[PDB]
Amino acid sequence: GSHSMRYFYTAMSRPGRGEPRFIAVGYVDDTQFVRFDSDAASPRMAPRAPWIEQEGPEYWDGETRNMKASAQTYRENLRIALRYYNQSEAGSHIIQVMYGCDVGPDGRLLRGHDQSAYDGKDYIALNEDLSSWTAADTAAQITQRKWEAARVAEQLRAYLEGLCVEWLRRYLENGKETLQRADPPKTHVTHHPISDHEATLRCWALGFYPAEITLTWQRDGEDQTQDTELVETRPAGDRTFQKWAAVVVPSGEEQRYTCHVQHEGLPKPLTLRWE
Amino acid sequence: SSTRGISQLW
Amino acid sequence: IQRTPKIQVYSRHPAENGKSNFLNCYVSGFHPSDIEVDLLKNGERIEKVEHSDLSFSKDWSFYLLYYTEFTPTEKDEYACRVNHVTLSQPKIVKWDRDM
Repeated sequence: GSHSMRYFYTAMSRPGRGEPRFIAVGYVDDTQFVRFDSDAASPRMAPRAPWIEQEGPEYWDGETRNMKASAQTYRENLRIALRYYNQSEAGSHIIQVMYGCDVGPDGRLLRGHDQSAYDGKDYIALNEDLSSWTAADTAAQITQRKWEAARVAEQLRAYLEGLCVEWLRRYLENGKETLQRADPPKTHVTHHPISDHEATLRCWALGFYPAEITLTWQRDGEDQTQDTELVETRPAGDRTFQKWAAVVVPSGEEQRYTCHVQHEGLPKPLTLRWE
Repeated sequence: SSTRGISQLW
Repeated sequence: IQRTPKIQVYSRHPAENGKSNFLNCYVSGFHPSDIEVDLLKNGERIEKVEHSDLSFSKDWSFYLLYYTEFTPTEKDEYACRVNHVTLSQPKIVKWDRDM
């Protein structure tokens, strides 16, 4: 299938409680493979997946150096952001950044990302062209004019087209046993009455990888979109994910309901009923 | 290098 | 300005009394990132709980997985206790084994 590499940075100021915390995680698809935390005893870019551990001293030294540099830069950005928004120095604020690349089945760059936020709101985003910027407000427009003057987009694109794609491809090869393996959902339907008149049918998907999945209920073959309770996909802790979808049905009409499961691990979609 | 050895002031 | 946590409490594998498992509390969709999560065993705070590294979703909201080894019995009840700046009192979600 296709694949993505993403890094996620989180910087949070905490006045009176020392300098901003900087935490960084790296993912390939839905598999975390590195982390960095400035609040750790000995902050270093550290492995969180078996296939990354083979990388040598120079690797970890490099990545760590990047994380420390970025840490300092985003501490200054927090200061900068206070001035742009006319905010006081007593409040706690957060800068978030996500970036990375998507490749196709053949390892070709499908598209690149570089998005930043301030206090949970969009701040500035590299456009899909990797040459221009979308700024969310007049403060971000200030950053934009700085980044235009400095050919920042130019640098990003050279990364997203070069090192990002190359390293992702290397990771996909080093971790092929897992990163290139989809585990299909294990599926079943449960039934619990609410009253004389109504019963809950709940369609389960367990143990699947990657997280992307579609669970839908049809009644008489018609999607029950506005009528289905759909819980957030949740990690199991063993690499896999879980989800369910529930519908409230009239007692005696359970066989008019079917559950439909779409997932990459499944050759074709599955249809389930209550047994 | 896998992260970007880039990082920019706002 | 702020977003309150969604809370799910559940087991890694389907639960079988007497057979060992992992108990999970998955908190998501919250902002800012500071959060307090306890896993509870008959109302008591479990000591050896770990958690995933802080990450966030496309909408910038944060998510964390808190987990611990446990063995379900027919009598012992479990819960997740969550506090956040958005919440006046800690919010408690019971694990429901039937699910």
